[PDB]
Amino acid sequence: MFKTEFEFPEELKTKLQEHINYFPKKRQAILLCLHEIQNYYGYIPPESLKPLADMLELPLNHVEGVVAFYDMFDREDKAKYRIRVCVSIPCHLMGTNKLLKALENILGIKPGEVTPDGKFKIVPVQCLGACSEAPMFMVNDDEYKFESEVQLNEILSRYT
Amino acid sequence: SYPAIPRIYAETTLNMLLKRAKKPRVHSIDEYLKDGGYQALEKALNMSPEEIIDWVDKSTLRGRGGAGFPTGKKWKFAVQNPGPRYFICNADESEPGTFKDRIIIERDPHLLIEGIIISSYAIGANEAYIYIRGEYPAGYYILRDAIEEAKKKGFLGKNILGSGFDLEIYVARGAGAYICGEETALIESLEGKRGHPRLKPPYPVQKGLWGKPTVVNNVETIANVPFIISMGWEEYRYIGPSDYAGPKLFPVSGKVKKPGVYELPMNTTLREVIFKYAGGTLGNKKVKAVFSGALDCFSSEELDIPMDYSPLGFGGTGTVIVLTEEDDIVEAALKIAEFYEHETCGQCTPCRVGCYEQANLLEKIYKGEATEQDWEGFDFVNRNIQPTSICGLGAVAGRLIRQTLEKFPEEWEKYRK
Ligand SMILES: Cc1cc2nc3c(=O)[nH]c(=O)nc-3n(C[C@H](O)[C@H](O)[C@H](O)COP(=O)(O)O)c2cc1C
Ligand code: SF4
Ligand code: FES
Ligand code: NA
Repeated sequence: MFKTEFEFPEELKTKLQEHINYFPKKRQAILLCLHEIQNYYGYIPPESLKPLADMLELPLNHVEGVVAFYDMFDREDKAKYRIRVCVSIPCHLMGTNKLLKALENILGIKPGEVTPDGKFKIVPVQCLGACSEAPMFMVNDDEYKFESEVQLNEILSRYT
Repeated sequence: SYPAIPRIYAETTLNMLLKRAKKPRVHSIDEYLKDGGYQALEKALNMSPEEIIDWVDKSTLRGRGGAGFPTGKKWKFAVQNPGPRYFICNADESEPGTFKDRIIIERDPHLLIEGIIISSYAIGANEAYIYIRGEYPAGYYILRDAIEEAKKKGFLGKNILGSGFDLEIYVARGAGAYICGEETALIESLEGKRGHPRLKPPYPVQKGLWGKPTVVNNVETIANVPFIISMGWEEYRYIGPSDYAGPKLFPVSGKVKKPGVYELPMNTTLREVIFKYAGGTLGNKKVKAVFSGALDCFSSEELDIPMDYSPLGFGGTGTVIVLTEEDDIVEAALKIAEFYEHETCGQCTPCRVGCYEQANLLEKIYKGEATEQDWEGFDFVNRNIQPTSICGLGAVAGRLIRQTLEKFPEEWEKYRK
């Protein structure tokens, strides 16, 4: 039942301080910090907002409103690698369905679901700005065009 | 070493914005300098701010971010108000079909940086921002690196080239909200807040970042500025139609042989974009419609319009999504509805509920589950997203869909069945 108070490890905290020192005002760093936290933990820990707020020198409710507004930041699910799949036009014309199916075949999950392992989550997103090379998806920061199931499987094998 | 990105095809007839960016790789500062880079900056710092605003005005450069507002006139509004002032490059590009800005950022970042420095000097801004969408991580890192390269050469920092002009460029990242592309919403996000648009007026040039005079310009707009300084405003005007000067980037997608970004003059027609440059349609199927991103729908009878900012022109961002005879217009309309559903910030009630209901009713129409009342409700909602709206999203969230209803009634009637 007991839980340890939340702290950022030092390596992560250093990067957060870097972002906070980067802009002329501290509170401008909020999104860079949240991006950094999500890549580190595979999500946004609810406990993490209070320490972040103190570093940003903001009220907690401010940070809470920001996290809520940008739904891409995920407080509910932990996933090491987020597979962002474009479900927009014109990707829908160029075979988003095929990609989704291949993802389901390989990983056994549908959009919005996380693997039991907890390493992969499929997130449906709007246009990724790579429409000429549709259908399009991202694995964390890396971005690729989908060709075939075997091609997709090889790409995914690179994330471990 | 940057995150993987797709290989977007690029082609140019003008060899200006895509001189380097037609090749899919990062052009670093040494290579940029070799091609004559940062010389326009040096020439600009030898001119007065007022002279630069004048050249950009006389060039007839218009905003490349969708609204087509005269850039020079925008800057003049900013400088009529006391400083300090801020300059913002808008790199949020999140509209369906639109990928023109990313190829400049990822392949020729110094072209954008040079334009930002010149533009900042013009309006007397010592602090500048690039706001790049979060789904462009490579662009973010590429810009961060290019800015440091420029600083080391003395194009940024204090006392640039002995001019006594100081500039720092900061790169901020979005977090998955299209609305942050709206200029007032962008400014809110830069202040560390939710991307909620503000009531306009005032315009950012009057009251923007920290309530100070602020110019917001699109990436593509700013990329024109080095050329205007380098060539002079008159030679720039000789590019393209007398009325709509300069090169323009057209991201072309959908069922074309050669999807990608084309740098063309704005007297090019939509038919030429698709058939002459993009190589026609896959399987030589007839064109049914073109979606100007999520803003407008053109039918096959409208292919001879110019790609300019005239009343009868294509306008927008020059985004060309091509649909063929086989592609379902209702299905496509649903995707546009879904886009607006996901992107409304929710501040305004008719926008909030209208965008939601438009998508949900259209989905039922598409699945053949819609009642007669659903049909009437869909029609009503489509026409009533705009009331009380404080930004452009509410004004246009039903525009494209309404045009499909008007231009493809026979196709809609089958779903009525
Ligand atoms: C909902 C919405 C989204 C927008 N998204 C963008 C965008 O991604 N990039 C952009 O440059 N302008 C975008 N705009 C337009 C900007 O508000 C603004 O007009 C533009 O950035 C000004 O630059 P320009 O004069 O160089 O075009 C958007 C407008 C609205 C209403
Ligand atoms: S019109 Fe829509 S997107 Fe614009 S501020 Fe209102 S609710 Fe937000
Ligand atoms: S519609 Fe998928 S990348 Fe644009
Ligand atoms: Na690119």
